[PDB]
Amino acid sequence: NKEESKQLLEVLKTKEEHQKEVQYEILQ
Amino acid sequence: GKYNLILSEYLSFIYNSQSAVQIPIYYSSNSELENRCIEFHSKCLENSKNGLSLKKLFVEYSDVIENATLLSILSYSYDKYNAVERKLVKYAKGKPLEADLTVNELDYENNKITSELFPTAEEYTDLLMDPAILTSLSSNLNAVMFWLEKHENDVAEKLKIYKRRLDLFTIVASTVNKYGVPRHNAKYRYEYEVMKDKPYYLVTWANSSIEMLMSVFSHEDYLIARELIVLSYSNRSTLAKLVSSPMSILVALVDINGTFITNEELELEFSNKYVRAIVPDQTFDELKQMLDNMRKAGLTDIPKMIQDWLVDCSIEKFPLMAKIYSWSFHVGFRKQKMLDAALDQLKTEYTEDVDDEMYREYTMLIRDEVVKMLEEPVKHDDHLLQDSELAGLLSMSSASNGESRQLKFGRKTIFSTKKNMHVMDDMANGRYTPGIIPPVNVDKPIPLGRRDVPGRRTRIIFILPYEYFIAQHAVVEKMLIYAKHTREYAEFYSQSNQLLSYGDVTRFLSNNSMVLYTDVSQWDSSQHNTQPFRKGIIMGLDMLANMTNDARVIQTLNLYKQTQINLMDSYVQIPDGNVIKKIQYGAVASGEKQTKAANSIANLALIKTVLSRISNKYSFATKIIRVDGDDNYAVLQFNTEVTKQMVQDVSNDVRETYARMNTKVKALVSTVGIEIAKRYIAGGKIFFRAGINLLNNEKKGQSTQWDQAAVLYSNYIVNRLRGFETDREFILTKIMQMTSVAITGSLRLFPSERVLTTNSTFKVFDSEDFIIEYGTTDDEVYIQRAFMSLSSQKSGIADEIAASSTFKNYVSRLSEQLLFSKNNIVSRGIALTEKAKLNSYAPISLEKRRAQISALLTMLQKPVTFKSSKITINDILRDIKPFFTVNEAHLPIQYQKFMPTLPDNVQYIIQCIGSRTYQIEDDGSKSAISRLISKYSVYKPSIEELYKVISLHENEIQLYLISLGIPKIDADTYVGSKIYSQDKYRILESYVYNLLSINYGCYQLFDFNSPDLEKLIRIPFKGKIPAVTFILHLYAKLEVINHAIKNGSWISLFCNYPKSEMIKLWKKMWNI
Amino acid sequence: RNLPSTARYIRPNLLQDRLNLHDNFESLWDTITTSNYILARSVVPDLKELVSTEAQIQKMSQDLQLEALTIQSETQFLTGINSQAANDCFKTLIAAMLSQRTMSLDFVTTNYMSLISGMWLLTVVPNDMFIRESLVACQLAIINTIIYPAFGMQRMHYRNGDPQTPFQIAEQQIQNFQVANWLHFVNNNQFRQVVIDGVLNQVLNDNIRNGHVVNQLMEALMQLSRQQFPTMPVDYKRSIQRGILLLSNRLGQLVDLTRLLAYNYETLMACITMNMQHVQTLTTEKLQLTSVTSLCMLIGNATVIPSPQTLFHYYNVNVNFHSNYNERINDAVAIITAANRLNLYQKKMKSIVEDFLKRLQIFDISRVPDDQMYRLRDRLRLLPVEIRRLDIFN
Amino acid sequence: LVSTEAQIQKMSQDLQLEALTIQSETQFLTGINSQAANDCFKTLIAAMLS
Amino acid sequence: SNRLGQLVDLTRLLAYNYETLMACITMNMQHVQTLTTEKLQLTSVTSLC
Amino acid sequence: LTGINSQAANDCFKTLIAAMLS
Amino acid sequence: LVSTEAQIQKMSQDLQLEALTIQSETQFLTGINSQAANDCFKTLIAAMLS
RNA sequence: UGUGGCAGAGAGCG
RNA sequence: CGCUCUCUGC
Repeated sequence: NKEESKQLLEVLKTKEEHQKEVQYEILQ
Repeated sequence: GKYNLILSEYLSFIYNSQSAVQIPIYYSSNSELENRCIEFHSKCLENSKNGLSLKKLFVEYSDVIENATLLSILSYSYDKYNAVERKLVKYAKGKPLEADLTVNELDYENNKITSELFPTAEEYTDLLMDPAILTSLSSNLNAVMFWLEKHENDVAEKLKIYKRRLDLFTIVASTVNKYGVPRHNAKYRYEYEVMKDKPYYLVTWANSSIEMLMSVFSHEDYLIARELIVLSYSNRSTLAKLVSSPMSILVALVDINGTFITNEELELEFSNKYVRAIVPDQTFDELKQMLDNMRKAGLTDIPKMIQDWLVDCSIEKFPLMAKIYSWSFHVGFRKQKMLDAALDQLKTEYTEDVDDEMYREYTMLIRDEVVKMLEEPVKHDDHLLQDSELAGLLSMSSASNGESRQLKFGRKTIFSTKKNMHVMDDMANGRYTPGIIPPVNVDKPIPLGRRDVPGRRTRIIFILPYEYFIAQHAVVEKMLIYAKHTREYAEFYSQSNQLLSYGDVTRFLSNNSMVLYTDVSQWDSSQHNTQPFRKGIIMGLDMLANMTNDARVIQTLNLYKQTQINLMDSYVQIPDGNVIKKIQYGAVASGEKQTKAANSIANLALIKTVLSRISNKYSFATKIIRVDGDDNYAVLQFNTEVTKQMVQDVSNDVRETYARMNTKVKALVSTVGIEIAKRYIAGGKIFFRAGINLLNNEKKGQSTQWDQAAVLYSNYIVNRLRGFETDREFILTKIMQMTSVAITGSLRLFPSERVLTTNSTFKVFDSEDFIIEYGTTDDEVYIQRAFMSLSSQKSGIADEIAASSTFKNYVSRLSEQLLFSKNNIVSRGIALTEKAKLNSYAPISLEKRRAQISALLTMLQKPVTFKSSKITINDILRDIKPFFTVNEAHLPIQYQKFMPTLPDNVQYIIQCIGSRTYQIEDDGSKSAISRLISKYSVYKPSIEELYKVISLHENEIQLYLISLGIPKIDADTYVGSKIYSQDKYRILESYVYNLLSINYGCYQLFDFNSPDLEKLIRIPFKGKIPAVTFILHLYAKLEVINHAIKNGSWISLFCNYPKSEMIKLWKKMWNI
Repeated sequence: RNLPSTARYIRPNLLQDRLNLHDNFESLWDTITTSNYILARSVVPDLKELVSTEAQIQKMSQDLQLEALTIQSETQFLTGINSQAANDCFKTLIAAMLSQRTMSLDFVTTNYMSLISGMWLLTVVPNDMFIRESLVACQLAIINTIIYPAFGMQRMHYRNGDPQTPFQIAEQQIQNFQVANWLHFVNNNQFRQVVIDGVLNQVLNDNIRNGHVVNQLMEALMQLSRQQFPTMPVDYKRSIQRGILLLSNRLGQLVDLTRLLAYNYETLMACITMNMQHVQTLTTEKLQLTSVTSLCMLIGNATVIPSPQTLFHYYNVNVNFHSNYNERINDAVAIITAANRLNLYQKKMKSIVEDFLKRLQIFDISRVPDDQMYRLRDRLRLLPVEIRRLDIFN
Repeated sequence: LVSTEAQIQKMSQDLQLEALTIQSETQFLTGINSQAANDCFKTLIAAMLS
Repeated sequence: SNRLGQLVDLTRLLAYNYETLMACITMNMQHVQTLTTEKLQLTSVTSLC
Repeated sequence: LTGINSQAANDCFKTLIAAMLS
Repeated sequence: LVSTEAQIQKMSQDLQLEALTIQSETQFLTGINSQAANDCFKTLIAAMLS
């Protein structure tokens, strides 16, 4: 169970990236 | 015309005996055929009453079988006790189920044996699991088994339904057969002596499980049902509350692609706007913990469906969530105890660490809002403030529940809780004293009532005296009638539809703005609804008192103020065995005239006060805030584009800025969606909560076996439109079993479709769902004329109460507060109006309705009566119909779906014509005369009375107006103008406008002002008869729509209506 | 934020159409124009604030004495007054002129207010922007029942296949100054082509923008009120003259509407990278004239400005589409030129073009033929290769 | 053809009838239907030929 | 008057179809008053117009 | 004839004078 | 050869048969199939040779 | 004869 | 506008 659960936690991070956030993050 | 076949099969299945015989009774509006029906009846009874075979005559009288209309079927069958098991053993070959007592927090909320919790029957109570419905579990099981039996030979997808429901019903019947079936008494209760050796919560589990398994059409439905039915047998406190909670986060994950909007002027207007879903990261961790609780409780398949759905976050698979969100509330109620249910609310944490900068602004905003509400009437010296006492005494709701009391009307004793009857009692004995407000203290604490609703807590209800209402009435009525011209309240956003209650989730949404939405239902015991709230209103009253010069108004305002003073310290009667507890609760709840608007005010002030702290860290322009009592959402727009971190930080700031006021909250921020108790939007598409238990109720009403079938059908229709679909045949089976009546132990009668589906006071359902039906034939006319003759009935209890001294005294005392020159025109009128709310008293309604049913049965048994010409609606429709002409048409698809959970035919209509462009005809007695009386008085004389009064001379009319406080000059002007002939015509126009048949559940949503529907309705214009052409166009629209619903295809129409029939119909228009 | 000189950024390739898909690639241009239209619909503002509907309709039913209960009876001056069409027209006009998509009209002749609000439509919007048969029918109808009956002229004798539209051949017949100059404006209303910031643009007249066309319209309509209708009875004239007084009373709001459309149109035009050509199309967009009448009758003191974020969103979308378009063009041109210079004779240059159309995420390759692909290839042969690819090939 | 019903809508919105009058214009609407226009169109040509 | 062009169309159509079905005639066609007549309701003309 | 009642005559008579004095 | 349906879907919109009052709204696009193209290709050559 | 409401809107009875 | 039912914020 929990291996697949942690991968489920992970795939909702890489996905749905906003553009302003990565801009300010590259600067920061 | 199919119900009756299922009725025949049900009768054949349930009784099955040689002794079980079946006896139709028919009717026809045609003399000859009717006399042949009488004959048929006679000969059938005789033959039955002579031990002769009945099967021989059934061929001979074929004419009755072809042209006559059925009423009912009788049944002579003996006791045959215990037949449920004798049928049920076969459908119970699986293994029964074991509870798990260590799941729920409490002890008695586990589904353990009754005797382990209630050894004595004197301390037994079925109220913690009462289904509260006059139909038995055995009835439900019989219906299920009959359905299963008839669907025993089909081979299709239907068979996949049969296998699924058979496995579920096996699980259920295995659980019941382990012990047996409880047997109902005459009252449909279940006594101690049957439940003594069985689980306490087996019945509700059974009923709820039947309701769920009867709503299974797919594999995922089967998964949900097996996964809830097996856990709802033990878990009864952390199931609907659990699974219904994550949904509030899920709505913040659905990208909008296509939208519906609403104007300030309240009109839908679609938009192709796309909006992303800027969800923060930590709410996913919250959601995972919620799923961890979900799995920890014992749920395996339904976390799997919610986790694998997030891989795509698509909106096509999303209704499943909504479906799941409705499968949680069809498990039953958590009917716990009065004590522990109050103590769910009566836990308080009041602290000397909050701000003072917050409470002072809060108090002020409440003050300012009150002044905005009350500036105009307090200043212009309105009659309703002057005469607040009389206003409250007329508007006494006669279910109001203040303080059960022993009465006596002549030679009886009554234990009424109704405040109108209490007032009648107190007027006589000199105790009526509305200026002296009673305290609420140690010497007189308050009772309680219990509001249950699944998936949430049991909420509490104050049960106050009758002085508080009288004080609060006038001011709260002006508050409501003001603020429904104004934003921020449900009174402004409410008639039926989308374009209403919300109507601005979806204007101010894009990738610049966000929306913070928040449930505030626990905020009744909070530290910000105590002292500052009351003192703010008190301060506003001081300002308003100094903003007027008349004295009755100052008295009313000072009484409302003193009410808030006394309510600031308030104790609460709750027994527990022998001793009585009274708890300090100096805060707000319902059971008051004030609670809705005042809670809305306080939440508005609170959110306005909080929102001036986010400004210390963000730049935004507040576009909209909305408050409807215990919920709230605010949209806000930024100088830039939105990010994940700003939503997260805003949410944390909201949580902590409420924490600074000692206020708990689950802060929820999003971009596309919200969640509140009754509804929510995702991807620019409105869904709804379908959580209305059918086979289990909240409380015990007062209605009959009959009307509960109608309520159950209404709830079925609602839940079906909402999304939760139950098998209609089951519903019809329940309707026949609930309209079945026992004339003896062995005689039983069963009505037919043509008695239950006819527009009357006995209507239960409709022959085709989502369509009220009218009558073009002779036969509906015949029985409608018959039943309208019978609706008017008497109540001897009401007759003797209205003939006592207190009722006469009450009318006189109401009278004497006004002028003293009318005695046979209004005193009878006020008595006749009070009669309309004496019927709330249950024995009056029961006497009348049992009498009404007896009158029905004494013409169901024997043949029928012509009823002597009394005109109704179907008489008119019979004459309008034969000058129509149909032709096949073809409308295209050009309108957007925004209510996906609807059936595809209703949606097809929405997908071919528009959703609502809303209209108004009258906002209540608008025409000429009641808006004068409502300016100089509050009295609401019935339009019957006005239709008579205007027909009288202009002298006693003048006396009558002067008697209502009006001067002589305006009466003189009214008589000189010659408006009485006009208000005859306006009143009769209002009579035709009383036809409420536009809003039953499917006509609720359709746009009849459409151009596409209209180009089909080719009715030429004549003029100078507006009512007729109005109703003709309307009725033609209803024809087209009903054909569309029931058959899908479209049609046009044409009515070259002759002028002769316009005039012949015109006199029946403005009557009845 | 201040950005350092250590930073960098990449520029898109915003080189205009090397292919001229508005020259006989109509099946692709229909899809492209539809795509840009539907994109523009998602950023045109919703008419957030209005004047009411029930009260406005009551003013219509208290001015026009079709009474009582003409709420439900709906054939004359009415039947499409709602919000749900006014927004459609507001959205459609702007999105069509931006995407340059022709729009056809589905109306009824019994409804004369639709004919009246079509005047405002055919003035504020050019006539070469519509499709021919629809506005021919509408102009013909207007002429036959508002204009020529206002001077005792004959109805008309119009011919189906006539090179000129009725307003042109009517401009010279009737002798009234107001209507003549109004019709002159209408007939000679057209777009103004102009290249700005590199991109061609179809711009309005600069008289429509600062709304004064509506004053010529009001002049004409007031004149027609002042005439008599000798050929026709009193009730008909009464109905018509009330129908146009109902527009006279909404004059200033119409002017404001015109200025607002022009402003939002140019504001959204600003966020365009690909030149916007004026060419008729296969598929159209329906426009009920009741959806103009609604807009012209449900409107007032409520301005709507596109948010900057909608503009930035729309601009970045168009940039990305244009950059993808040019880059994939350069890919295809590189492989074609290289294949032709390496003597590859067995190689069928189709799958490359199929890939080219697949990477443009708007087409349906299931229903596009080989001939369009080969013509597109024939055009792609004649394009210079970009510097990178050319140097790598040499 | 134009349908009978839409033509009657146009004619009735033109004529502006009165349901409380003995008018000299309801009799215009007698027999406007198709299957008669066909009959007349057929009869004229058939009779002039024969 | 609001069916002007349509009546022109109708007239051209009647004349054409008449003289075309006249081309398919072989026996010379005489102008004579016959015994019995064909009824003709002008409502059936109105309809056509 | 819409709203030719008393209680507004008084309201206007009172409102005008009290405004012009205040 | 070229896919049949690919040509049908585009011809339907290049000619726009969903806007005309004609008696051939589903009859222009009949006989476009293979089993007729190659049949014609055989018929032509065979007739010119023979 | 033993008792569970305030107001909003939608139906059914006056 | 007076009462029962549907849910609604309670």
